[PDB]
Amino acid sequence: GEHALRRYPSGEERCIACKLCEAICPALAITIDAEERIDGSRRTTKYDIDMTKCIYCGYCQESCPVDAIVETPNVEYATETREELLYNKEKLLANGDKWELELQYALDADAPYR
Amino acid sequence: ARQGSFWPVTFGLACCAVEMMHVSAPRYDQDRLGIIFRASPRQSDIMIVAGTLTNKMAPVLRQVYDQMPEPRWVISMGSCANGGGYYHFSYSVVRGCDRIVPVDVYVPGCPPTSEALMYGVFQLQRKMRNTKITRMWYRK
Amino acid sequence: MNSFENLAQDVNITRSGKTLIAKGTGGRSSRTGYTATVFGANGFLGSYLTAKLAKHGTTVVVPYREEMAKRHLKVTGDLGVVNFLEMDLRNLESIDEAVRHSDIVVNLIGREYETKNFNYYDVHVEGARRIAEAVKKHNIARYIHVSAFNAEIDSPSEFNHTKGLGEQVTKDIVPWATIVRPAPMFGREDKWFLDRMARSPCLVSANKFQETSNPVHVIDVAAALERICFDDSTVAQTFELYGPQKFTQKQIIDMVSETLRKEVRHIELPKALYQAYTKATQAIWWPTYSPDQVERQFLSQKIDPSAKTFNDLDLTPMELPDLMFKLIRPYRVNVSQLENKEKTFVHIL
Amino acid sequence: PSWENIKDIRLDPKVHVDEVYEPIVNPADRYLQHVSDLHQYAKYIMAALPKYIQGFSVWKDELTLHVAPSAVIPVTTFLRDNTSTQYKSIIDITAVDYPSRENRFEVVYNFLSVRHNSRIRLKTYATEVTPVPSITCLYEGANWFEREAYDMYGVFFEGHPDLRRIMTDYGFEGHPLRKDFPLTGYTEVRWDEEKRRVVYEPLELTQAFRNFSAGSTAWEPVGPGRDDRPDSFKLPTPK
Amino acid sequence: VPAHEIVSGAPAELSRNRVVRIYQQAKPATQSGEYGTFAWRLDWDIVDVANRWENDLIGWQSSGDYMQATQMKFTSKESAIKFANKQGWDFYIQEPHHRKFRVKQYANNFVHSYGKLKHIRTK
Amino acid sequence: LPGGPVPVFKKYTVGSKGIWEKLRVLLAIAPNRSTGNPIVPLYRVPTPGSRPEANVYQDPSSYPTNDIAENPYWKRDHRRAYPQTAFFDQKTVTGLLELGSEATPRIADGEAGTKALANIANGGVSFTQALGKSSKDVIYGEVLTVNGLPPVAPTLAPKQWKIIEGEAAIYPKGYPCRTFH
Amino acid sequence: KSIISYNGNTIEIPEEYTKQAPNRDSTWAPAQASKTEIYKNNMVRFEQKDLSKQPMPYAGIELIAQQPVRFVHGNTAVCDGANHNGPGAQGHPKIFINVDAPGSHACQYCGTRYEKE
Amino acid sequence: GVSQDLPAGLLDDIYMWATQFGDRLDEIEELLTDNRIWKLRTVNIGTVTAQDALNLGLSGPMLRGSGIPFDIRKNAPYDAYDKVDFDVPVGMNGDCYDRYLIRMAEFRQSLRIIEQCCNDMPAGAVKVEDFKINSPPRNLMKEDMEALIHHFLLYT
Amino acid sequence: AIIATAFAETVKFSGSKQELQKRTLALYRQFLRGAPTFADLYEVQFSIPTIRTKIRQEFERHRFVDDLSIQNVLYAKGHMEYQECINFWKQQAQFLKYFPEEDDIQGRHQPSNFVDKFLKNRA
Amino acid sequence: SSSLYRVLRNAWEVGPRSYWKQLNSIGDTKSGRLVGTDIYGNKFYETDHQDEIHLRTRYVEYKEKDYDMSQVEPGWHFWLGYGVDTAPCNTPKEKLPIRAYPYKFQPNYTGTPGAFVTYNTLKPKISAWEPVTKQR
Ligand SMILES: NC(=O)C1=CN([C@@H]2O[C@H](COP(=O)(O)OP(=O)(O)OC[C@H]3O[C@@H](n4cnc5c(N)ncnc54)[C@H](OP(=O)(O)O)[C@@H]3O)[C@@H](O)[C@H]2O)C=CC1
Ligand code: SF4
Ligand code: SF4
Ligand code: SF4
Ligand SMILES: [Zn+2]
Repeated sequence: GEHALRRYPSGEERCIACKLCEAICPALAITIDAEERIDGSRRTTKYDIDMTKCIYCGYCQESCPVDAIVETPNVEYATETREELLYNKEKLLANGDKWELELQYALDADAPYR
Repeated sequence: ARQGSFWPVTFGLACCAVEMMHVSAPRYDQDRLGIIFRASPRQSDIMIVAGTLTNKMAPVLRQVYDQMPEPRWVISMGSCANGGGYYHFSYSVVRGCDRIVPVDVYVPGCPPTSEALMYGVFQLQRKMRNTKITRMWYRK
Repeated sequence: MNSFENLAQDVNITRSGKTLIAKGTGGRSSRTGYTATVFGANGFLGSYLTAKLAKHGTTVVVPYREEMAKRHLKVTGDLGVVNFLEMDLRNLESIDEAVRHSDIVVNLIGREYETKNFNYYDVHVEGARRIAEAVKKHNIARYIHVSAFNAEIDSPSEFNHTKGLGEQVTKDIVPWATIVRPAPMFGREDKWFLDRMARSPCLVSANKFQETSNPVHVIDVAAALERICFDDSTVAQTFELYGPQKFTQKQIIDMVSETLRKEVRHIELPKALYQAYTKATQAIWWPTYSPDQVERQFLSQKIDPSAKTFNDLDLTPMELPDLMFKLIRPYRVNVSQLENKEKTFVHIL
Repeated sequence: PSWENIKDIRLDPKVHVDEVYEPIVNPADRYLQHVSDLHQYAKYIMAALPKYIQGFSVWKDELTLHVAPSAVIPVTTFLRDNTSTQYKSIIDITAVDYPSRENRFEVVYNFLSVRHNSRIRLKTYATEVTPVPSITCLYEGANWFEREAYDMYGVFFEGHPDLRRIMTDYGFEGHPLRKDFPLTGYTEVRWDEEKRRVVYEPLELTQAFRNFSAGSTAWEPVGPGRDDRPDSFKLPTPK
Repeated sequence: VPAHEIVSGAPAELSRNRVVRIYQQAKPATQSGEYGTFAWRLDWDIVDVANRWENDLIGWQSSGDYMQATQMKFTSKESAIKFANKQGWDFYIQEPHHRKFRVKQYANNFVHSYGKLKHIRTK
Repeated sequence: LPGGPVPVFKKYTVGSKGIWEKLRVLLAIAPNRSTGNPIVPLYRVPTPGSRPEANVYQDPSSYPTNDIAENPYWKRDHRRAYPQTAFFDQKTVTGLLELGSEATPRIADGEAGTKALANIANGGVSFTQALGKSSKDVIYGEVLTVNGLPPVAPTLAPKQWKIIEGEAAIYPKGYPCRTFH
Repeated sequence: KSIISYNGNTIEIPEEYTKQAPNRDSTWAPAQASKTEIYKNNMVRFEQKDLSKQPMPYAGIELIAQQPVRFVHGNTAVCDGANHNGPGAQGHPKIFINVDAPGSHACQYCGTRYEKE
Repeated sequence: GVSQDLPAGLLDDIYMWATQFGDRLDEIEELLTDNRIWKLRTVNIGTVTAQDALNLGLSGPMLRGSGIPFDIRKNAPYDAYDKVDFDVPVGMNGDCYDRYLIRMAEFRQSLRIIEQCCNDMPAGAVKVEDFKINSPPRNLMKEDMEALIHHFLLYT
Repeated sequence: AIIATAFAETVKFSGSKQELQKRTLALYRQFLRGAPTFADLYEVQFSIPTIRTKIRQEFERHRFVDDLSIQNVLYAKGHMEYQECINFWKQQAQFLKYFPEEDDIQGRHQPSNFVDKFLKNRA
Repeated sequence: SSSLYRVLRNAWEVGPRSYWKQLNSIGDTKSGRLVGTDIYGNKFYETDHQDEIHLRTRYVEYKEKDYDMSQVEPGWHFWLGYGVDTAPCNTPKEKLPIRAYPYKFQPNYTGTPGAFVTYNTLKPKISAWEPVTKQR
């Protein structure tokens, strides 16, 4: 359904900016800029998905080695503007916040089969 | 009255049209909501662009939208119908029906789940709760 | 490829000090840099104006009154260009709020009939006083105010009286306002000029139609208005926008009837009975012909010679007879060699 | 005999292997005898029409005859009419451009004899302006295909009733499936409010196309590989 | 030479305003493979105003130039020139640069220095 | 006859119970018809997100490929062992008609045989001249079949049809559709 | 509070919405685009809108600094990032960190600092 | 090959569906096959002669509507359809009614396939053997240096 | 597709230039007779002689073309455009592709010299 | 089933006040067993009864007159859609994910002024010069 950027236990963003979700996306929905932050750790400055050209193939979830972006089973998020349907880094971190209890249930049953 | 009777024109043309025929199916019924496909735009309240929009159909999509009587809405079903979609960088495609028709509810999903299309319908009916056609004339 | 036709240049600086680098080629997905607030953008003139304005990517700020009309503006700009926000004329926070980020701002708030909420004094000079007081407070470059033709304070018609009063009050508050005065405006589904003559059961008046006014096409008024909007030569100047040749109403109705090929009705009953009839029809919710619009059937096109025409901003307005055929097309109704040629086809199978 | 007393499927002994054994074998090995039969058949077809068959190629149970464009109509009739061939059904015909060749387009014809259960390919060539003749007098179903190969490729079919565009826009200037035509194309469509019609404009995107072909491998990823040629149809070494 | 620019459906502005370049791709300094350095690429020089610009909204790289993504591969140099002037285009051609052959020996690494050593190898 | 009618208690459907079953055996066209609804405790219990089998699952593999030590990958790759297109000109078929074959070479004096190959390799003889010079035994051995007949258009696995006629057919007699097996 | 919107006009937003997150005031990247620049750039469309129902999701650079530092007796400190209640392969690929220099060395996937003792 | 393995308990479920679908399709067959309205509306409509069905390039149910016994999964078989036993319906008159009657029986033959493949399903790998054309499992690529290289290259 | 469309012509390639000249002559006659049909059919604003002078001008574009083969592809494309326009398959929004400059003046500030092109760097 | 006896007996079991509330809520009359309640406040029920079709067993009773599908909590959303057998009341603490921050739950605010707005997460790509003059 909609997209979510998960977090580690004890709160760390999980997206190491490896650009693999961008390179595989068959409809070019992902756009990322990445910079080395103050810690010297590799993180994304900008993460972004256009949900008007996403096609829900799940390659972005299959490709990530850290398993940072996933697909939550929410389909009930229909909007009234296009601007609302463009998801930056902050909307997706809030989704991966909100659905984390549920994504536990999804990846407890999926992760052997992946 | 505008909610409990709710008549779309069955414009759906591609992948997302079968997913609309699952809203006509006996598991997720639309008759139980008041929804029926009057298949002529002269009688439909609303339109559903459910599928792609090529450059050969953009005047046809507008001529179907031009005809419907004046309390009219439109919901955009699918990801090919808002912002091009899977075919965004193609020579013969319109990058969403936002360019052609003024759309009120966007339903996202490439096959946007019959759950999610019905949720877009409930969102449009909520927009019909606060239309305020008679309070507006009092100039609120 | 596309091109920025409205701009003289790439890099434009405002009068307030903001620096505006226009990006890219012309067209939908490009951005000019300007932020514009069009009041009354659901109106007849305002729809063409913000069509032309969001065509090149100027960010249009639309304060709307009702939620159901404004939908037809969202198609005319790119994603992110046109921004709708609700506004009543009574709440000063919303007028304060709509013009806050605008590089230019125009109002076209003008209502021909009195309401239960607003008289002519409420919409034409007090609403303009509120908007112009906001524009003075926020230091907005290029406030432009549209007012009617024949807008003077000495006139007995209330409409024209309070338009002249609205012009004087927006001259007092903001000295740098361009004030623009267009002629009668014919367009597609217009207000009272051609849409009224194409469908009217009776077409009743006073004056025996002999008032003189010339009509201007509305894409011409919107083009002239946007060509005002961007050059700084037109600061604190009053503009007359009148068409090429002067008409009378019976001449216009003969021109409409010769293209319809139908005889439009004519009544011409006296003025006082007509006035009492309009007084009777004021008590009904849908917009009816005004009773002070009876007084404007006598007042003709009085042009100020101390003003600037289409000739200044390099435009030639299109004439009414060349464009009558297109706007009157839907109400149009529609020997022996055929019968010598139809004796070879088959008609019964 | 009730629906509550029905047995459940979920508790029963299910089959369990400790370990699965699958032998490994080249899937090209199963073709080899039929690929030799296909060689001998094609050598006969070349010996039957020497005026019209320039070459052939057998890949792996896939036969392709290599024929000049002025030689299209005499070969196809043979493939329809000879009892040994009987390639009745047209399957799909199309074009492929190689811009490095002088004759830019090649035109491929696929046939299927439903009698003999066999497929065949026929390849010819055509430049942008010079034609290739149409086989639609032979086949009633070919012409739509020919006409599709018109609109994407601009290849002509001389002797064709109803040659015009299909499956593109009516006022479309260009031929899409062609290497000089860009992906997003030349024009775009919006609804002009002024003119109250859609207008066709030059192209402009809100996100530019980023191809990721720049960044392919710099090591030659596959080898030359072996051959399926039988010992009968390669030239003898002397001594 | 036949002139096919009027029958391809390409606009006039592409043939009269845009200059194109034939080039063989250089061997990358990063990795030691040479596989992408055989085919002659055809690629268009960019337009000053039309290339790319940052979106106000998000930061999307939006373009007005449409040939920026197209790029062709050819077998030979002559085929690229023939096609480029057959389609009516103004081209510049860039000559490739190979490395100079210099004979290497491993036994060069430790030859006897009669005078000053003037170097210390390390391996 | 193996796939024939089975009664409705082997069909996993909610059915009916009690006196209402005796009612619907009377009021029916065929009594062994389900009602379409799946049985709630049987159909999809436990739900796919809560399965005891997901805890024990492990990646499958076959033995000569998951083997830790006996295979090298180059023995068992077949992407790199792809075969090539056997592209044959008209002149190499003249070579095969006049030089011969590697199965049956008609070439003596190999040092002169290379020169005998070379003029065909340059285009000495023609293909029609190669067919005319060729003996009747060569034409009937390698161009034609050994009986003198043209070679049949080859198929990989031939299919022999067998029409099923009787009570094992899918439609009985009088319907215009037949089953062909 | 009052930031200048390109015209001398002051715009006024609450102080709880100028923070990058309610963990951290300032920016953690050289191109992070601080919130005051964001509300300065497009305030045209924060009009008539609630700021509180915007996401604002807990910056992670501060939630990792408050985690303790693990101590390893050996030379090499090995890391998964995995849970061990979860039936499967979660977390990041296993990497092995040399802890020899003074200080605590961080995991480049998870940021958990390891120190030799 | 295949994306990933079946879920844990689907094979016992496709049987439970098939047992009732065999009756759910007899019922749709009742009000169409021997309707006189549905018959009369579809009797000599759309008639295709067998020699014209080949020149037009027609195949599948329209070529097998018209008499010619040809289908690829029997004639040139692939993907383990040789190991699975079924029959084929082929009409005799080229009409829309024999194109109808052969669709109604390919339901039957397909349900026969589903049963014979539920019974005879073996164990083993579901994707191809090697990690140079499709990806390693996520158990392996988080442990294996070779498989992380292959995973990172099959997607970029 | 036994029978063809109404105003169709089997495409046929002429080896002489004078036969091609006769066919383009007949084709100009066919466009020119059908211009009142186009003005009625697409509900255009302007007069029939503007369609007729558009037809003349589009033949004025390709007058000095030498190559007979290119004249042949150009003739076949023109007859296809005629068959689309006369049968009413093209719509009024693609019929008015042919008239981009008549329908509206695009705006002020048309750049002609180097300076007006420079101030907007060609837009 | 669609019988009158089922709606009659469920109306008797649930009681008349909650019957009137479920009738203004849904068309059906349902008797469940209170599996749990939501952090937003939404009671959920599961049905024992024999005459229930598949996908009828579990349901929500909302709190507001204006209800959404987006108003149900994430861990409960997967259970109402029959993804998990065990409700998030009865799951162990091992399958509770560890967090280092508080939870918020914004449902959906489309049309509401609290709708999401998108923006640039990063600053413009190429910086300009801040001018300083020089006395020569
Ligand atoms: N013949 C003509 O058309 C002439 C018109 N003009 C002037 O041009 C301007 C627009 O002309 P035109 O397009 O024809 O008519 P309009 O329909 O545009 O006039 C009304 C416009 O202003 C809005 N409006 C009216 N009253 C209010 C109010 N209290 N508060 C907020 N908005 C209000 C309307 O909102 P909403 O859209 O919801 O209705 C509408 O947008 C007017 O100022 C008019 O005086 C000049 C001379 C002649
Ligand atoms: S979400 Fe995954 S694939 Fe995407 S950049 Fe982050 S780690 Fe890489
Ligand atoms: S689901 Fe597919 S299209 Fe969407 S972001 Fe992931 S890979 Fe791209
Ligand atoms: S939105 Fe998706 S399913 Fe629908 S037509 Fe487009 S690609 Fe197909
Ligand atoms: Zn780690």
